[PDB]
Amino acid sequence: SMQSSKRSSRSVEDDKEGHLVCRIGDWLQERYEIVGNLGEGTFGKVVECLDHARGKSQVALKIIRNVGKYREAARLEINVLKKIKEKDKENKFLCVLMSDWFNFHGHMCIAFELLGKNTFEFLKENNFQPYPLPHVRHMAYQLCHALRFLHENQLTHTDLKPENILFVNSEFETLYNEHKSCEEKSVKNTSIRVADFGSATFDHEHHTTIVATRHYRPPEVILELGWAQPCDVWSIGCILFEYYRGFTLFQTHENREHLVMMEKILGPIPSHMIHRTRKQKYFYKGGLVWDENSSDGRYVKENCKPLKSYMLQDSLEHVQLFDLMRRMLEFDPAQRITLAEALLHPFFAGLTPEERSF
Ligand SMILES: O=C(O)c1ccc2cc1OCCOCCNc1ccn3ncc-2c3n1
Ligand code: NA
Ligand code: NA
Repeated sequence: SMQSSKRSSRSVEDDKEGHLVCRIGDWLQERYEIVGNLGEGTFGKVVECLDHARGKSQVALKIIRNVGKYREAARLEINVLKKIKEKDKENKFLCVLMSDWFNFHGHMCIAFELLGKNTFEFLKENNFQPYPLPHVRHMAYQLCHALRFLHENQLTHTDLKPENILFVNSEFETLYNEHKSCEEKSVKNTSIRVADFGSATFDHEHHTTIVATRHYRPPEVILELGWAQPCDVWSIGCILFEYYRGFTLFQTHENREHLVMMEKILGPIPSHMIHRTRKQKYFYKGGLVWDENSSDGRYVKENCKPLKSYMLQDSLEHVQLFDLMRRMLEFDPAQRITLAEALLHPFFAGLTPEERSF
């Protein structure tokens, strides 16, 4: 401790952007001691703290800028994290646990129990070599379990992506791959938690038009047809593909190209979704407008193949993963598999009793 807790907690000022001026060794609430930097953003900063009222246990503390639009968004996030904590008092459903929140001189602060690396960071540090199928299976099972509980409590996350899924502990072992003739990092424990509820929407609330990060965004969002819980199911199917291959299913940044890639990989969009959309400019006599011969057309033709073509092995457990991913990636959100149904899919017969029982 370079600093004393009472003195440090009262010595306070903001910068011109409305960030809290702070550094390692500072205190908040005479309770939280800053020991590391974890992230910065337009919203504020994230620091690692020791919680001196709970045995110096480690927390991630979000410190939101002293700016009204960020303060208000944080207040809405806190109200969602409160409703989740209230419905899962014993944390069986694998959501990040908000341990505390407070207003620090205009800065909204949100504490979470400290976890390991996110699932994107781990993949990146493994040179984008994919997770082995048993790890994909256990992670898929935890995602279905976590989001089924939110969905059955009238909530949709809307922004599921590998960066928002955190390992409880990301320590790995280094195994040598016979087939790759080169070494792979294998996480020792595949237990995960779902983070980032700042976009989560209840059934009765106003639904923003464009939700989810591009790669994880479903066709009903792109076509502006309305969205609900099935939006999260599509995102999970994209995430599973990415854990299994190490690259994104939809490598695009434009709506028309994205819908074309969905057709190349998944088959035709249902005609009723095309009929209903305002985005008629994407279509001609009911078909997507697309030049197969342009530079983008040649890229998509070479790179975007039917989903089953991406299987790495053709044993039944690989067939079962691909069947479940195809059901998560149904175009029509009303026919898309629900997470209550996904938990009964035969893919999950391959779990160990320990993985199944949590
Ligand atoms: O928004 C949430 O719900 C959220 C929940 C938990 C954590 C962070 C969060 O958001 C801030 C992300 O930026 C910091 C990234 N690094 C780390 C590192 C270790 N942990 N352990 C928990 C979190 C964490 N974040
Ligand atoms: Na201070
Ligand atoms: Na909802």
